[PDB]
This record gives sequence, structure tokens and C-alpha cells, in this order.
Amino acid sequence: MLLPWLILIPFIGGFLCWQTERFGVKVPRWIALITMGLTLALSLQLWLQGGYSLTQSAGIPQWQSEFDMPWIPRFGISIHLAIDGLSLLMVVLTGLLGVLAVLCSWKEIEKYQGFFHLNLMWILGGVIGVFLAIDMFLFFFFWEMMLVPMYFLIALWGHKASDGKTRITAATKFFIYTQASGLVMLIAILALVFVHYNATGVWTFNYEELLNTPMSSGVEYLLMLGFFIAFAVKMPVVPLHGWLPDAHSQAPTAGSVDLAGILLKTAAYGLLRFSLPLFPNASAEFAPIAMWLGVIGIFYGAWMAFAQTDIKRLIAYTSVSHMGFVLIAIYTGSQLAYQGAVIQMIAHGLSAAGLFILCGQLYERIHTRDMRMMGGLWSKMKWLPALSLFFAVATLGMPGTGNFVGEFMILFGSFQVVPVITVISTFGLVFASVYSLAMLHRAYFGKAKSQIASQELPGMSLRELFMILLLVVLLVLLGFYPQPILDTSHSAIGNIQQWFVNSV
Amino acid sequence: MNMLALTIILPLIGFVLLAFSRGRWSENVSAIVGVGSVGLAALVTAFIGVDFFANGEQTYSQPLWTWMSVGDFNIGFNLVLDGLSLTMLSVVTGVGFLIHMYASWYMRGEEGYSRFFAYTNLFIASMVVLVLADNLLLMYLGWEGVGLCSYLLIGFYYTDPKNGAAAMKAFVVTRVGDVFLAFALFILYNELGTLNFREMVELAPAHFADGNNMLMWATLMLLGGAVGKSAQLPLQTWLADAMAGPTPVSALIHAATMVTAGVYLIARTHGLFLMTPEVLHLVGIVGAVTLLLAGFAALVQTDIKRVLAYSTMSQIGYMFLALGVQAWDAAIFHLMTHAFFKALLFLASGSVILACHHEQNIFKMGGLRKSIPLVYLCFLVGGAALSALPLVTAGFFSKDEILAGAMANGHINLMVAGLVGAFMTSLYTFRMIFIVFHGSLPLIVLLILSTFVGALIVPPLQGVLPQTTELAHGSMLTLEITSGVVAVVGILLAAWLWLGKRTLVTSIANSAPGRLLSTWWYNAWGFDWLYDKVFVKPFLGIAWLLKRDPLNSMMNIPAVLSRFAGKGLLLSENGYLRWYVASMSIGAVVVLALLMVL
Ligand SMILES: CCCCCCCCCCCCCCCCCC(=O)OC[C@H](COP(=O)(O)OCCN)OC(=O)CCCCCCCCCCCCCCCCC
Ligand SMILES: CCCCCCCCCCCCCCCCCC(=O)OC[C@H](COP(=O)(O)OCCN)OC(=O)CCCCCCCCCCCCCCCCC
Repeated sequence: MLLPWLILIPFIGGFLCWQTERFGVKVPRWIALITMGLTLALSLQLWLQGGYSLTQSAGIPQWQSEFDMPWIPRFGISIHLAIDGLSLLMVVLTGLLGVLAVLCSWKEIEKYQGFFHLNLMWILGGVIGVFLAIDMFLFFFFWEMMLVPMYFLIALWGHKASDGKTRITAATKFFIYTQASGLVMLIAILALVFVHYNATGVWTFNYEELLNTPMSSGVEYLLMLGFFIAFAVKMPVVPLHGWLPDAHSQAPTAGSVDLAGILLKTAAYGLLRFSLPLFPNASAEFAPIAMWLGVIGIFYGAWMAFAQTDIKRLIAYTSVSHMGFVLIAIYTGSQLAYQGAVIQMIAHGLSAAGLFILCGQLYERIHTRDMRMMGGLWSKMKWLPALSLFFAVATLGMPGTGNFVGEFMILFGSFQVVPVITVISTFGLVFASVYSLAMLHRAYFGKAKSQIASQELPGMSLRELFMILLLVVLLVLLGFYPQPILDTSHSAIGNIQQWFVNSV
Repeated sequence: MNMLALTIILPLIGFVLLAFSRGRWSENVSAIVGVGSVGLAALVTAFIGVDFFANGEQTYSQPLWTWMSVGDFNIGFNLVLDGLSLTMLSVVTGVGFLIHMYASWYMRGEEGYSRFFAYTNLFIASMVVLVLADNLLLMYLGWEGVGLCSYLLIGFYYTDPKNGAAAMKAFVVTRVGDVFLAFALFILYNELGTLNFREMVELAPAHFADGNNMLMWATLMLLGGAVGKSAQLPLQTWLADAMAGPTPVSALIHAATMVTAGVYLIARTHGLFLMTPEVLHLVGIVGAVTLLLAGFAALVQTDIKRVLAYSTMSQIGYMFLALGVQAWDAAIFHLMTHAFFKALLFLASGSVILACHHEQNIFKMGGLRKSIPLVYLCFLVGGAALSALPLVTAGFFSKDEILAGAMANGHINLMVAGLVGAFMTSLYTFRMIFIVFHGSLPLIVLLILSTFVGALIVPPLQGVLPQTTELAHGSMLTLEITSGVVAVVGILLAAWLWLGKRTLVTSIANSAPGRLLSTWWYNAWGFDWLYDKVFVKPFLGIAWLLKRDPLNSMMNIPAVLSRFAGKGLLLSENGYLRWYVASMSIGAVVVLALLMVL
């Protein structure tokens, strides 16, 4: 019953940031902090109240807390929310990254910050609704309604050093990609609903009703193909990945849009929740293609990330490679691989959040992002080079950080299922270390290659240092003690895996 | 002895304090924090050894918590302590304490002092984790921490780019070896279902009865990880390059931490290699080839640090030869003694570099035996221990045990390769001694430990590693006499060429085959060239070819098609009315024809 409020209080908070903007320029940031603190507090309350550690697996469906309201009764469409361990973990991560995004844009005294904050929490409420909703039309509605504030923020509030045409082009490319993939997902959803109506005779858009749908082979393959095309653009999966570095590079220079918008990957949650249980046989047949797409994504993203002269573009390609690892993890049908996938998504979100925040602050210090114009920056700032060294160490899969735990349980489950893809992915981890070292050496080590890197730069303030140290502590605790996270998602992942491997 | 985790906690606390100090502390207080952390770790290690020998020499287990638990996959954060672990922990803590206080003397007046001590504290903590790991995953955590600290300490002077290139190359080859180690971990968990060493030993013969191929793959992958970490064939190409960093980090890497990890990995997993004897013989062959290659590479070298690099690689190959001839006690004894004399030689080489205004070319400096006598004496005893000088050093006893274990098990070729390597190492070490030197508390302690006093210390390996088969006493004496004669003949022959004015050296060195062999062995037998031209250059070529993002343009093709089609269709809207009526007539004809054909 707290889930409708969990979606709503970001929207009410964004409306309050827009409305209380007339009270002063410095007011809506405080309102946004209060409402994201409240959203994170309710997510943690659901974590402490759900009892996720001692929960068994009763089969799909098994929701810890659900909500029903009729929305379009003509089609049997409901505002239908449901939370379990995986959804709760992603909602907590959403609240954390939303708090970090609000804190990261604290130094803006611009004239129209109210609409910036309104679009930010519209994005946050949309992605929270994607995680919570299981009704197909409502899930699709959140999936495409979180898209408009992303476009507006990238186009209007984006990177000030670039022209308006480049920001407009990047935003339009991202919007066209994501909304066309939403449209083909809607085609798959509609065809699934019509197949269920022809089988039974009742208008159901509900996720639990669509599971017991008899489909011939070939139709289910096409529905799975539409779902995978949507979740492949949104992952990203190559070659459907060109929107990601363009949207990251022309994002706002504070860095809040990267954390709130794209750094929570709804596509892998959609694959775990919708692509695998609704289409078990089609996904089992598609597993070689998806796993080889993951291999190509890992190596392609590494080869991009080594060859980028832009640090933000580099981190975007790190995201491409890590989500290629997650894509390999999804299509194995293993308990250990799925749990490693969950750990890898959480750790990648935290590590890329730290990397994006530190890159934004580096750009604020030095007023450039080209990696050929900077060097020897370890002796020029106080805290930023060491923290970026820690996060670049985290992103290459280092023990003591959750990335190693997630990637290694992914590889253990995969090698239990397929060995060759596992060994090629481990060489992809070698490539990941290569690009992380290249970024570190071309960014902070060496001699000064320009004049802006030859002078002493001001240090980071207390707020940004506190949030970066919070991310560091969270990554260390995830790496050294991931057991509460594994026990939180043990029931839902087990239900999904049992549904996937028991129907084939 | 309940303070086993303190040897991890105290270096971690020292690293955290020195990292968050950010150099604002003075040199005295930061040095006190770092070397006091390592010294307290060493004192806790001494107490652990005392209560280990006061409890009947029994393996102890301290399970701190559970790392991860996904169904059957149960991996725990448990520490273990046996004679091998006690020996490794003792040598790591003691040699690290000596190197740490010598670095406290050495790094004075240098930027990154607190950063240096934090990185070395993290190095010590990660290696204590490595040697006190109950399972392969915590061992992999210590492995990765040791590799990261090696990367962070080799490129310590970040301003000069060749330090950074050396650190990056070392991290890349170690990550490749650790990916091979990860392959071993995946195979072992897939077959046996556990990563704990003891349970793997128990359930290995029960599971691999009718099939013994995946076990051979797992042991081969373990050997690949070991040769990646210990700089052996074929992943030895980072050592001499990665001595671009400061001296105490080099002493820590080559004496105790970086190169002995693979030896400890092979020794700890001795049962799995014992049930796959072909892989063990491959370990011995790899060690023999690497020690001979390292000797021939250290022949023609002109830098003292690279000479010590290939000497370290030669003794690591000696240890791998000992492990391949089922001589485990000899291997660990050689590990401890090599740690002692190589730490002494590296610290004295750093003293030489500081005394000779940061000059590293051995041919520039000469007649240094009378400028400073104490460092010359330490270098003499370190070379004598490294050359296996009989009856007074510890390296002689270590190599004698290694070759006795090689001969007693029927490996005549490996024993011959060991004798050639002993001749080789005596020759190049006293070549370097005579080129450099002719033409205080850690140093004293390591000088004492470099002699037979260090040979008096025996590791408590009874009950953990299997006993080496005893050689006959007459053949044992024959082997000892042959090894001593070989070392003495090599030392006298090196004195014949290099102590006097060089006649035969320049006669064959300036010849075209001689110059060809010298240039071949100077570049480590052309392995860096092969790895640059086989693995690095295609990587840069593919990166440069792909930097335009060809898949992005492939998916941007239909946008270009849509733009072209729209611009083509907009030409039909010319604005003429008669054309509009003609187009209406054309459409009427088209729809009528389509209705008639169906
Ligand atoms: C897995 C493959 C099969 C399934 C595919 C399912 C569909 C979803 C996933 C694929 C989406 C592909 C989108 C490609 C276009 C992305 C946007 C883009 O590149 O825009 C570039 C450009 C606007 O940028 P700008 O430089 O400002 O304009 C030029 C100035 N005249 O744009 C323009 O100038 C015009 C843009 C027009 C609208 C975009 C083109 C859409 C054409 C239909 C594509 C349908 C999918 C076809 C199959 C995949 C591609 C082979
Ligand atoms: C199982 C036991 C362990 C076994 C081995 C485990 C190995 C894996 C874990 C690796 C952890 C990260 C290692 C790399 C850290 C790199 C950063 C660093 O050391 O920076 C040094 C820097 C001080 O350098 P300095 O040159 O003096 O700076 C002056 C100008 N800035 O420092 C600074 O500027 C300030 C500090 C920067 C960040 C330091 C590292 C932070 C992460 C670890 C501590 C987290 C907090 C402790 C609590 C965790 C939760 C309980």
C-alpha cells in the first residue's frame, strides 16, 4: 500500500519544487532533498518490514506487497504495483541515486531550477514506477513517460560547452531509439494480450494472468524478440547502443541526469521480470544469440573505452561493457549467475555514479573534458585524483568492491552453464583493466599537457566529499559483505530461475 | 594466537590512516605510523609462531564471517594457519618490517611519503590475506590486492611516463595470469563443488576416478596463474621493466611478496598437482627453462636493477624446478633464503644508487670497494648467498636441497639444468660485483640472515607438505661437492674475465655473432618484441579502426535513408496545379488498375 505513495511522492515533490520556486532560487533544492530523503526512507522502511532474509520461494508469482486499482476497465488495465526483493533493491538504489543527483546539482543558482528539479523527480518517479509496476500497460507507460523529462533536460539544461544543435541531436537520437523500442515492446504486449484473449476470453493486461498463456513456437519467439529489442536498446546491447555515449556526453555538466536517468538499468530488471518468465522456451532458444551479443558488447565497449579522448564517453562505454556482462548473466538460467547479475547491476550503478560525479567535478575544476589536455593532476588537487583512482579500480572488477563479487558469481554460474563464453568474458575483464589503466594514466598521471593543468586547483567541498565517501564506503561494504543483498533478492531470483528451468 | 586477524587489521589501519593523512603529517609521525604498523604485525606474527610451537604444531582455523552464500556456492572469510602459512607470514612480516624501516630511512625528503607507506601497508595486508586464506576466493582477493599494490608502487613517480608504462604492463600481464587463475577456480568449483583447499584435497580423488581431464585443466590453469604472478614462462616480461620504481618497493616485490605468491600457490595446492604428475613435470620444465633464460639474460645486462630482476627470476625458476621435482620443503627453504639475500642485495643496491648520485649503469661506476666498505661487504655476502658459496651461506644449503630432491626422484635433466643455472648465477653475480666495485640495522640483520645463520632456521613444514625422498649419503656428498666446485669455478672464471682489464670479453662481445647474442639476451630473448607485435599492436590497430564507432554509423544508415527519401519526395511538391491534377489522374489510374488485377 506504500507503493502508490512510493511512486507519487517524487511527482508531488517535483510539483512542489516547481511551485515553491517563487519563494526563492535556493528553495526547490531543499524541497527536492526532503522528498528524496522521504522516498529513500520509505524504501528502507519496506526493506526493514518485508522480512526478505527469511523468505522462501513459493513460485511465480510471489510478491511481498501488492496494490490494485482499476485504471482502464475496458481493457482490464489496472494500476497494479507489486514489490519483492529485486524490485525493493532497485527502488532503494533509485532513492540513493536520486539523493545523490539532487546533492550533485546543489551549486546552481540559475533562474529556472524549479523545472530542472521537476523533470529530475519526474524521471525518478518514472523509473521507480518501472521497477514497481507489473501491469504491462502501466509498465510501458512508466517506461515511456520517464523519457520526456530526459529529453528536455538533455536538450535544454545539457552541456554548456557544446552547441544547442549537438545537444538537440543527442537528445533526439536517445528519444527516437528508446521510444521506437517502446513501440515494438507495445506491439509485443498487445499481441500477447490478444493471444491470451483468443485462448481464454478475458481482457487481462496483468503480468500474473499472462503467464498462463498457451503460445505456439514462433509467435512466442517474436514476442520475446520485441521485448529483447526494447531491453537491448535500453541496456544498451550492440549495435543498439549509439544513443548512450551521445546522451552521456551532452548531459548536464553537474552530472545529475546520468545518475538519476540512465545509471539504473531498467532493461535487465525487465529481462528478469518479463522476458524470462513470460517466454521461457523462446528465451532458452535465444540464449546463444543473447550471450554472444553480450560477448560482442563487452569487447566492443572495451575497444571504444580505450579509444575515447572524452572521459564521460569512456565511462559510457564502461557501462556498455558491464551491461554486456549482465546480458551474458541473464540468459544462463543459473541461481549463482542471476545473483551475481543483481550484485553487478548494483555495484555498477554505484561505481559509475562515483565516476560520473568525479568527472563532473573535474570538468568544473579545469573547464575541459579532453583527456589530451590534462595530465599529472595528482599533485594539483587534494581529494579527486585518489577517489577517481579508487573508482577506476572498482570498475575493473577489483575485490573489496562489489563489481568483483558480481562479475565472479556471473562467471561461476556461466561456466557452470557455458564455458567458452565465460573464458571470453574473463578476457573481456582483462580488457576492462586495460581501459581503466589507460583512463587513469591519461587523466591524472604524467606531466601537464596544458596550462590549465599546470596550476593549483581548488579542492572539493564538504558535501561532495561526503557523498563520494558514502559511495566509497557502500562499494567497500558491498565487496566485503554482500550477504544482506544476496539474501534480500534470494526469493525472487529463485522464483524466476525455477520458472525458467522448470518449464523447459 | 587468537590474534591471527590482527596481522591483516593493523596494516589496513596503517594504510587507511596514511592515505587519509594526505601528506599533512610530518615525516616522523607518518613513518612512525607505517613502520609501527608493520612492526606490530611482525610482533603479532612472532607471538602467533610462539603459541603455534607451544600447541603441538596443529593447523588453526579462524572463521571471521561468511563472504557469500548462494545455495551450494558457500564461500567463507576464514583464515587458516599451518607450517607453510606460518613460514610465509613470518618471512613476509619480518622482511616487510626491515624494508619498511629502511624505506623510512630511504624515502626522506620525498613527495608521496605517506602515500608510499600506505601503499606498502596495503601490500603487506593483501599478502597476509593471500597466505592466510582457507579457500581459493579469499586467496584470489589477496592475489588481486597484491597485484594492485604492485601496480600502485611500481609507478610511484607518476611524473615520468615510463614508470606508468611499466606499471600498466605489469598490471596487464598479472591480470592475464589472474584470469588463468580464475579459470582454475571456475573448473575446480564446477567439478568438486568447493574452493576450500582441504575439502578440495578430500573430494578430488572421489570425483576424478573415472575421468581425470578437467583436473589436469584446473592444475594447468593454476600453473598459468602461478607463472603469471611469479614472472615465469611465458609471462615474465614485466620484471625488469617494472623495476622503474623506487628501491624498497622493488625489494618488497622480489624478496617476499610479488614473486613468491605463485610458489605458495603451487605448494598449497600440492595434492591436486600430485594427482596430476604431468602438470607437475610441466611446472618443473617451466622453472628450468625460465631459470636458464634468466641466467642468459642477466649475462649481458648493463643495469644493476635489471641484473637483480633476472636473478630473482632465475631463483623463482629454481623454486618452480624444486616444486616440479616434488621437493616442497626445499622450495620453501629456498623461498625464505632468497627473500633474505635478495632483500639485502636490493637495499644495498639502493644504497649504491643513493651514494652514486642516482646512477644505475654498472659500467660507469668502478672502484667502489674502497669508497664505502660496508655496502660492499653486504653486497659481497648477498652475492655469495646468491651464488651458493659453500659452507658459510644459506643459498648453498637451499640449492643443495633442491638439487638433491631433483636427483633423488630421477630428474637428471632438471638437475643438470640446475647445475648450469648455479654456474650461470655465480658467473653473472660476481661479474656485476667486479664491474660495480672494481676498476644500517636492516642491512646488518639481513647480512646475518644471509649467512648460515639463516640456514639454521628451518620451516615447520613437517605434517603439511610431503617429505622429500632421501638421497644416498655418497650421492649426496657427490652432489654437494659438484655444486660447490661449480660455484667456485664460476666465481674464479668471472674473476678471470672481469676483474682484470678485459681481453676475452671485448674480443667475443664485439664480434657479429657475439653482438647478435648480446642484443638477443639483452631484450629477454625477444619476448617483449613478440608480445608487442602479437598482442599489443593488433589491439591498438583495432582500437584505432573502431574509434569511429562503425556500429553507430551502421544504425544511423536508416536515418540517412529517411532524410534522402524525404528530400526526394519533397521535389514532387513543386506547387504547380496542372501537375497536381495529373498526379490525381495517375493515382486514379493506379488504384483502378490495382482493383482490376485483383
Ligand atoms: C534490431 C533491429 C530491428 C528492430 C528495430 C526496432 C526499432 C528500435 C531500435 C532501432 C532504432 C533506430 C533509430 C535510428 C535513428 C536514431 C536517430 C538519429 O540517428 O537521428 C539522426 C538525425 C537527427 O540528427 P541531426 O543531425 O540533428 O539531423 C540531421 C539534420 N538534417 O535524424 C534525422 O535527420 C532523421 C531521423 C528520422 C527518424 C529516425 C529514423 C527512423 C527510421 C525507421 C527505423 C525503424 C527500425 C528499422 C530497423 C533497424 C535499423 C536497421
Ligand atoms: C581483506 C583485507 C584487505 C586485503 C586487500 C584488499 C585490497 C582491495 C581494496 C582496495 C582499496 C583501494 C586501494 C586503492 C586506493 C587508492 C587511493 C589512495 O590510496 O590515495 C592516496 C591518497 C593520499 O595520497 P597523497 O599523495 O598523500 O595525497 C595528497 C594529494 N592528494 O589518499 C587520499 O587522498 C585520501 C583517501 C582516498 C581513498 C583511499 C581508499 C578508500 C577506500 C578504502 C577505505 C574506505 C573507508 C574505510 C571504511 C570502509 C567501510 C568499513
